[PDB]
Amino acid sequence: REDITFWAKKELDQRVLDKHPEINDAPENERDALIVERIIAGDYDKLASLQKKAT
Amino acid sequence: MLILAIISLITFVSMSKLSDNRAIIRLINIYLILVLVLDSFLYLLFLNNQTYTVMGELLIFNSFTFYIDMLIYFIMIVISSLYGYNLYNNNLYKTLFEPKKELIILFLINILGALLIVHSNDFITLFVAIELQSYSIYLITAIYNSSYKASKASMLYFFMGGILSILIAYSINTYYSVLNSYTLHSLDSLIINTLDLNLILIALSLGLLFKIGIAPLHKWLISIYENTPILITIYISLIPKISILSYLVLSNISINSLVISILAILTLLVGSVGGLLQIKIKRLLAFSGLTNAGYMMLLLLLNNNEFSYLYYITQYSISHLAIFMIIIFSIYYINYINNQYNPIIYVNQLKGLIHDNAYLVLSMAIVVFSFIGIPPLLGFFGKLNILMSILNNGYYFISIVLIVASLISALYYLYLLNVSIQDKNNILINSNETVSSVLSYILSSLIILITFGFIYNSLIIDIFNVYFN
Amino acid sequence: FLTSILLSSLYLFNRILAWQGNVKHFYLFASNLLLLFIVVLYINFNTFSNSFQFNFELFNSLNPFGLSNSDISNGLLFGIDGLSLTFILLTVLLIPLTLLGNWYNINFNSNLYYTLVLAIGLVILLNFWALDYISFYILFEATLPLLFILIHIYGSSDSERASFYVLMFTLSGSLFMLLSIVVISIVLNTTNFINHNLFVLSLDLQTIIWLGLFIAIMVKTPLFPIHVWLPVVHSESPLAGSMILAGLILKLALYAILRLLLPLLCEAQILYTPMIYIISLLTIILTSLATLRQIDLKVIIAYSSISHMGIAILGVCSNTSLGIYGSIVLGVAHGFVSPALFLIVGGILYDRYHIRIVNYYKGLTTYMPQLATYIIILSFANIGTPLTGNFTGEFLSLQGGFIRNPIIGGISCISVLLAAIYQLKLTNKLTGGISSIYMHRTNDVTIREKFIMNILIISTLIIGICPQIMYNLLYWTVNNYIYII
Amino acid sequence: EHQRPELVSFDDINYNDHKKVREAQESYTREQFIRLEALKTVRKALEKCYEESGPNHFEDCKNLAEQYLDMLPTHRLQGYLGYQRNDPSK
Amino acid sequence: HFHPYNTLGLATQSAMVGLGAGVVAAAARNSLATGPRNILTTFSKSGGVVTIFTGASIAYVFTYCSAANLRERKDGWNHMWAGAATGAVLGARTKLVPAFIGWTVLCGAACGLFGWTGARFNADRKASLEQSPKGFVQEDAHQTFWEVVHRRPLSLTVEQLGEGRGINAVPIATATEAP
Amino acid sequence: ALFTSLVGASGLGFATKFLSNKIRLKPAGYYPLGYVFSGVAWAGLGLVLHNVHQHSLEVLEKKK
Amino acid sequence: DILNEEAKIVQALNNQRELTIKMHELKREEKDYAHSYSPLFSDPVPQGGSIGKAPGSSR
Ligand SMILES: CCCCCCCCCCC(CCCCCCCCCC)(CO[C@H]1O[C@@H](CO)[C@H](O[C@@H]2O[C@@H](CO)[C@H](O)[C@@H](O)[C@@H]2O)[C@@H](O)[C@@H]1O)CO[C@H]1O[C@@H](CO)[C@H](O[C@@H]2O[C@@H](CO)[C@H](O)[C@@H](O)[C@@H]2O)[C@@H](O)[C@H]1O
Ligand SMILES: CCCCC/C=C/C/C=C/CCCCCCCC(=O)O[C@H](COC(=O)CCCCCCCCCCCCCCC)COP(=O)(O)OCC[N+](C)(C)C
Repeated sequence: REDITFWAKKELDQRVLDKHPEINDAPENERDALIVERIIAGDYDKLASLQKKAT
Repeated sequence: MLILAIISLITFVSMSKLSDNRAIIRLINIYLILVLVLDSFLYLLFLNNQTYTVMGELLIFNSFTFYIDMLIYFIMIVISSLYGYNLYNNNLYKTLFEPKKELIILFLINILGALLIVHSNDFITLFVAIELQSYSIYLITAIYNSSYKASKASMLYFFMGGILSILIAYSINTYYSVLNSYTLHSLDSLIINTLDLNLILIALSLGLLFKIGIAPLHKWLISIYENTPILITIYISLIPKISILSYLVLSNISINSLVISILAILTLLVGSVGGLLQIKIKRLLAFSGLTNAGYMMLLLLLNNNEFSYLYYITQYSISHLAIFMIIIFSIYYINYINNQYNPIIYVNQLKGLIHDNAYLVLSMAIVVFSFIGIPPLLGFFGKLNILMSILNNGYYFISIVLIVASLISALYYLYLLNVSIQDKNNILINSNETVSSVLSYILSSLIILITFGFIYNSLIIDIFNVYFN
Repeated sequence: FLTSILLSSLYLFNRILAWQGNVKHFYLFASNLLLLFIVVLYINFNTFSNSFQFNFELFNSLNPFGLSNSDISNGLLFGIDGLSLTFILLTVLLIPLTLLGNWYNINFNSNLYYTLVLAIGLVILLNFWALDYISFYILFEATLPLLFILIHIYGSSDSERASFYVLMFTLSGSLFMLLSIVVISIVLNTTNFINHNLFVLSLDLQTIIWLGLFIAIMVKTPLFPIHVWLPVVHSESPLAGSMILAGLILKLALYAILRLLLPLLCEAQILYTPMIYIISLLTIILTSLATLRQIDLKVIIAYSSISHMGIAILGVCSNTSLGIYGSIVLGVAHGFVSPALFLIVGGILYDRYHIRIVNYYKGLTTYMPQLATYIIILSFANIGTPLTGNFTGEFLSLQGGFIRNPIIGGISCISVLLAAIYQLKLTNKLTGGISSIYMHRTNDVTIREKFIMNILIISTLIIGICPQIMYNLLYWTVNNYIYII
Repeated sequence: EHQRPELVSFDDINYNDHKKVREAQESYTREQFIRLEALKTVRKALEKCYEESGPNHFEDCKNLAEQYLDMLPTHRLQGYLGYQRNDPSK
Repeated sequence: HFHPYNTLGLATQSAMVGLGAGVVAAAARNSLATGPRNILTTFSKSGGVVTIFTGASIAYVFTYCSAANLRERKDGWNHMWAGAATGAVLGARTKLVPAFIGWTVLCGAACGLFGWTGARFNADRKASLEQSPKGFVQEDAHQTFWEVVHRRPLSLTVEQLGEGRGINAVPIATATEAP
Repeated sequence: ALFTSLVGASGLGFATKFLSNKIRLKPAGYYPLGYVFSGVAWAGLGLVLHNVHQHSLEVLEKKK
Repeated sequence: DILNEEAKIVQALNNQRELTIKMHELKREEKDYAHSYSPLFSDPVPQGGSIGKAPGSSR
C-alpha cells in the first residue's frame, strides 16, 4: 500500500488542487475529470525548478 | 638484561648436571616472561617517534626497534617453552625432544646478536652483531652432532655464511673508501643525488639478503632447513629473517632499486612454483618462508613502510610458530617414526589426522588459510597492507606477480589440508596419556591470536598513529 | 543484559548437546528465529526513505567488542536498504530449507556438517548487511574455507577436485577484486556504501579500477571465459552445498555488481556495456548450447544456472529501470526455483540410487507419479513459462537489454528457445518411457521433500502472479543506479 | 496523513553535508515519479477516448495520441546520478 | 611526440648482448655439470643455449621497434607483439604446432600485461600516488589523474562518453520546458 | 566502553582454554578453574591495551 | 529521524578520512635533528679527535 505510485498520484492531485482551488466546489465526479484536464493542461512537476544550474 | 641472563646462565649451567638442563630452560622461560611484563613500560619513552642514539651514535633506539625486540622476546619464550616442557611422559619423547647442555646459552647469545642488528646505527656494530648471530647459528646447527645431516648442514652453512659475510665486509669498506663515514645517517637526502652510492648500497643489501634465502641462492638454505632437526629449524628459520629484514627495512638504502625488484619478482616466482611437487614437510614449509621473505623484499623498495612491515612480521611469526607446533603435535598419531632427530618427514604421514584429534586439524586449517590470506584471519590484513603500500608507490607489475605468486603458493598450503582431512583405517579411540597443559595452551593462544586478531586492527592503527608519527 | 542473553544461550546450546547428540533441532530453531527476526525488521522498515535504516558498527576503536556511539568511525559498518533486504529475505527463507534438506542422509559426522551449513548461511546473511568495501570483502570470502571443507569431506567420488576448484577460481578472481578495492581505498581514503556516489574519479582511473571488479564478477556470476568451476562444483557437492551455492552465491555477485560498480564507475560503465553485452550474450548462447550434450544430471542444472545469470547481467547493465527490476526479480525467482531442481536431482534421485548418469533414468512416472509431477512443474518453471517469476525476470531483463542495444537484444531473445530445448529434452527422458530396467522401484517422495518443494513452488507462483509484492522495497533502488543525465 | 517533504536541489547545497544531499536525491526522484503519473493520466484519458470514440478516434483524439507519444521519450525515470555527477554550464 | 627507432642498430646491440649472455650461460652449464667435460664441450653439449639467447634478443627487439615504428606511438601493444615473437622463437624448439601457438599467444599476453603496467620492474617516481597531487581539488581546475571531485563538467561527459545512449548535452528536463 | 572490552577479552581467554582442552582430547569442562585463570589473564591484556589506547587518544587531543 | 542518523555516520566517516589524510601528511613531513637523532647533543658538528689537534682545524 505504501508506495510511490499511490503517493505520487495523491501528490499530483494535491498540487492541482493547490494551484486551482475552484475545482473544490464542483460536485464529486465532475472533480475527477476537471483534475484530469488540468493535468493535461500543465506540467505541475517543478523538475526544471530543481535544475537551476542547468538553466 | 639478556647480558645478565647469559652471564648468570653459563655460570649456572657449568655447575648443573645434565639431569637439570630442562629445568634450567624452564627458569629462563619465566625470566624472559618477567622481562616482557615488568619492563615494557619503556614504550612511554618513544612518544611521537622520538628516537635515541646510545653509546655515541653506535646504537639507535626508536619504537620500531622496540617492537622488534618485544617480538623476538615473545618468540624466544615460545621456543624455550618447546624445549623446556615435555610433550608426553613416555620413554619415547624423552629420546626425541631432548635439550643439550649448552643449547640455551647459544639461544641467548643468538638473541643478543639478533637484537644488536636491529638496534644498530653504525657499520661495525652491524658487522660484529652479524658475526655473533652467524657463529651462533653455526653452533646451534652443529650442537646435535650425533647426526649425519646436521653435521653436513652445519658445514654447508659455515661456508655459505662466510662468503656472504665477506661480501658485507667488502661493501662496508667500499662505502668507507668513498665516504669517510660509517653511518647511513651520513647520507641525509642530498649526497645520494650527487654521488653514485647505488652499486655500494645495493651490494650491501644483497650480501645481507642472500642470508635470508632470496631466490638465486635459496637452495642451500632449503637444504639446511631440511637437514636440521625439527626443534632447531623453527628457530634458525625465523630469527635471521626477522633480524636482517628489520635492519634493512629501518635503513632505506634500496628505494626503487631495479636489482631488488628483479630478485623480488624472481623470489615470488621460484618460491611459489618451487615447492609444488614436494613431499617433505620441512621442504614444503621452507618454500613458504621463501615466498614470505619475497613479500619483504617488496617492502625494501618502499619509503615509509613501517606499518606493513611490522604487521606482516608478527603475522608471519605467529603463523610460522603455530604451523611448526601443529606438526610437533601430529607425531603422536603417525604410524611410522624414523630418524630420532626429525621424526616426521613426509607430508603424507599426517593423513588421517581428522579422525585422530580433529581439533588439531581445526588448528591446522586456521593457520593454513591465514597463510593463504583468507579475510577473517590475520594473514589477509598482512597481505592487504603490503598491497596498499605496493600500489601507493607505483609497483604495478610487482602487484600482479604478487597475486599470481600467492595463488600458486595456495596449492601446496592446501596440500597439507588435503592430506589431513582424509579417511584412515585404524583410528584412535582411547589414549591414556595427555599432551602438556602448558604447551597446548601456547598453541591455542597462537590460534586465537590468528582468528580473533582482526578485532584489534583499529586499536593497533591508533596506537601506531601516536607512537610512530 | 545482552551478554547475559548470550551466556544463557551458550549454556542452552551446551545442555542440549549434552542431552541430545545431534544439533539439527537447535539449528532449525535458530534458523526459524532468524526468519522471524528478519520479518520483524521488515515490519519496522521505512520504505519512504532512501537511506540506510538499521545501522550498526562493529570493531570500532573506542569499543572493539560491541556497538559504537562515536565522533569517529573506523570499524566495519552494517545496514540495509530495500535492495539489501530483498536478498536478505531470500537468504533467510532458504537457510532452514538447506538444514532440512539433509535431515537424514548425513549419518557419520552430522554435527560438523550442520555447523558448516549454518555457518555458510550466516556468512552470506551478513554479506548483504555490509556497508564498507572491506566489510563486504571480508564476509565475501569468509565462505571459501567452509565451502572447501564441506565439499572435500562430503561429496561423491570426485569431491577433492571440486573442493579445489571452488577455492581456486573464486580466490583467483576475487584477488583482482581486492586489487581494485585497494586502489579505491588509497585514492578515496574511504570505503563506504553511503558516500561513494559523491566522489568522481578520472575517466582513465575509473577504467583501470572497473576491470578488476568486473573480472571477479565474471568469475562469480560465471560468464563465458571462466564459467567452468560451476558444473564440477555442483556435480560433486553435497546437497546443501549445491543449494546454498546456486541459490545465494551467484545472486550475491549479482548484488555486488549493483552495490559496488554502478555508483562510482558510471562514466566507466557507459564505455564498457558493449563488452558486457558481448560476454553475456556469448555466455547465454554457448552455455545454453553446451547443455545439449551432457551425460550427467546435476551438471545440466548447473549449466542452466549459468544461462539464467547471463540473462540477469544484461538486465543490470542495461541503464534502465526495467532491467534493474527484472534482474532483481530474476535473481530472487531463480534462487527459489533452482534449489528445488537441485533437490530433485540430488535429494530424491541420488539418495535412492546413488548414481547421477542420465542413461539409467527412464519412465519415472509409473512408479513415482508425484515426483514426475514435480519434475515437469519445475522444468516449465525453470524455462520462462509465465506466472512464475522466472518469466518476469527474463522478460524485463530482455526488455532492458533491448533498450540499451536492440541488436544484442534481438539475439538475446532466443534464450527463451535455447533454455527450453535442454530442459524439456531432460524432462521427457526422465518422465517418459517404460520404467527403467536398471532402477528397482523405491519409495515415492516423502513428506519433508514435498514440504520443501511446495514452499519453493508457491514462492515462485506468488512472484509470478503478482511481481508488485516486492516493489515497495525496490522503487528507490530501481531509480538509484540509472545514469541518463 | 499525506505528508509533503520539502524540495531541495543539488546546486544550492554543500555536498559535504549529507542531510541536504540525501534530500536532493529523494527530491529529484519523487519529482520523476510525479512526472510519471502525469504520463499515466494522459494514457488512461487516451484509452477512454478510444473506447468512447469507436471509429472516429483518428480525429477525436489525434491530439491526445500525439501528446502521449510525445511525452513518452521524455517522461520516465532518469536517475539522480547523471545530474549530480555532472554540471551543465561548466 | 615520438621519434623513430633504430631497428638496425638496436637489433645489432641486442644480438651482441644475446651472444654474450649465451657465452656466459654456456660456460655456467659447463662448470655446473658431471661427466667427461672439456673446454670445447661448451658449444657441443651446451643444450642449444646461445640459440635461445640470441634468437629471443633479435626477435623481441626487432618486433618491438618495428611495431612501434609501424604504429607511430608507444604503449604496451608493442610489448604484446614483441612478446608474441619471442614466444614464437621459444616455441619453435618445441617441434609441435599447437604448443608453438600456445607459446606465441601466452608469452605475448604475459609480455603485453608487462608492457601495459609501464614496462618497468621498478616504479615510476612522479606517476606514483605518493608523489602526485591527490585528494580533492581545492578549487575548480582540470582534474588530474589520482584526484577526486564532487561534480565533473558535463562537456567532459559529452566529449568522453558520447551523445548517444542516455547521455545528452542538456538534461531531458530543461530540453522540454513550457516556454 | 571498558566493561565490554573486559568481557570480550575474557571470552578470548575462554576460547583459548576451551581449544587447549580439546587439543588434549579432554572434555570441555575438564578443569573448570583454568577457565577463570585464562579469562583473568586475557582480560588483563585487554586492560593493558585499553589503557594504552586511552593514553594515546589523550596525546592526540593535546596537539590542539 | 533517519536522515540525521545517516548524516551523523557520514560526519563520523569524513572525520576518519580527514584524520587518515592528516596522518599520511605527518609522516612525509621532514623532522628536526633533535627529534630524529638523539635529543641531548643536538648539534651535528663533530669536533672530534681532541688530543693532537691543530689550531685552524675548525671551519
Ligand atoms: C589483470 C588486470 C590488469 C590491470 C593492469 C592495469 C595497469 C594499467 C596502468 C595505468 C597507469 C597506472 C594507473 C594504475 C593505478 C592502479 C592499478 C591497479 C593495479 C594494476 C596492476 C600506468 O600507465 C602506464 O601506461 C603504459 C601504457 O598504457 C605506459 O607504457 C609506456 O608507454 C610509453 C611511455 O612514454 C613508453 O615509450 C613505452 O615503452 C611504454 O610501454 C606507461 O608509461 C604508463 O606509465 C596510468 O598511470 C599514469 O597515467 C597517466 C595518464 O593519465 C597519468 O598522467 C598524468 O596525469 C594527468 C594530469 O596530471 C594528465 O592527463 C597526464 O597527461 C599526465 O601525464 C599519470 O599520473 C600516471 O598515473
Ligand atoms: C603486560 C603486557 C606485557 C607486554 C606484552 C607485549 C608482547 C609483545 C608481543 C608481540 C607479538 C604479539 C602481538 C602483540 C601486538 C601488540 C600491538 C602493539 O601495541 O604494538 C604497537 C603497534 O604495533 C604495530 O604497529 C603493528 C603491530 C601488529 C599487531 C598485529 C597482530 C594483531 C593481533 C594480535 C595482537 C592483539 C592481541 C590482543 C589480545 C587481547 C607498537 O608498539 P608499542 O610501543 O605501542 O607497544 C606497546 C605495548 N605495551 C604497552 C604492552 C608495551
